[PDB]
This record gives sequence, C-alpha cells and structure tokens, in this order.
Amino acid sequence: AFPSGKVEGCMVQVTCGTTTLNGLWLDDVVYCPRHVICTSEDMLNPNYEDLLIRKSNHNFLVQAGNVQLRVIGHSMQNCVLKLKVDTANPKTPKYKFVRIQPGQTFSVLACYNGSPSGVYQCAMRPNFTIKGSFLNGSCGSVGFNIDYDCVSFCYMHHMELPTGVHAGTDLEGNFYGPFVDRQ
Repeated sequence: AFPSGKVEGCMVQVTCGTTTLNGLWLDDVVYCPRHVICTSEDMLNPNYEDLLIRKSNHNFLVQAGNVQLRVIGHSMQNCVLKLKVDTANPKTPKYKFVRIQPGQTFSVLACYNGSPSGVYQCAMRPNFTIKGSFLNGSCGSVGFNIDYDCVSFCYMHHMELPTGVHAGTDLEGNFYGPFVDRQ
C-alpha cells in the first residue's frame, strides 16, 4: 500500500445529531458523505435538499483530534457535503481529485471516528463494489494514490450494502456504479 502519512493529517470526525463518520479536511473545506444529515427514519427516502435547509452551521461538530473546528458554511455537491471551516489544514498536501475505474488499485486509509486504523490496497470489482472487511464501520474513509509528491484522491466510502460489500463515490460526489445513498 502507499505510505499513509500525508493522508492521516487530513482525517477528521464529523458529527451531526447522533451520526458520526469520517471527513477529509483539505485547505478550509471538510468533505464527507451527505447522509451524515440523515436520521434512521430519513435513510429510507431522504429528501436531501429539504433536510439541508433546516441545518445550521452549528449542527455540525467537526473535530480534528482534540480540536473542534468551527463550521462557517455548508453546501452539497452531488452526494458529498462540503463544510467550510474557519481554519485551513496546515498539513494539506499537494493533491488532486481523479475518477478511476474497476481494477485500478488504490490505497484506503480506514479510520474509525476520525482516527486512522489501517491502510490497505484494494480495487473495485467490475460491478463497482469493494469486498473487504477493512472498510466495516469506516464510513467516509478515502482512497488515494501517490505520484511523487502529489496525492490523488479517488474514492470516498459511503455505505455497506446488504450483501456485505462496499459502495462509494469519487470526490466530486458521483457514485461509482448504479448505487444511491438511501437504504
């Protein structure tokens, strides 16, 4: 797998109500799966536009380790929520966002509640899923490749499907495969 040090410094925890998951902090934006704004009932047929208008910046609790970051804006880009915070990450690496395809390998930094747990090499199967228990409970973890000094982020985990495999999006919030973020 690729060394994970440059990506470890970007992982944060995002909490909205009773849901907590991982987010990616680059410059002064935190990226995370938009279903963080859903309750359990909401996930069956969520109306994300209506849910978002009722959320204020203070409903999002973002923690980088022991430090709380203040959210000063929020917007949706396809299936990813973008939280503007009032502090740029001083550990932001050189990066770009890329969309990949099945069979292309990448490394995933699996985190629990914003804390790095392991780094693993994987690839999506031809049906755009990942099989592998290293993503269990790791919603919002990201996948990346490293090219010299530049991190290419290519994947964000959004959900575990009923069959025990994992689905996710690119960092523009577009799903890989024919999946939607609802149960």
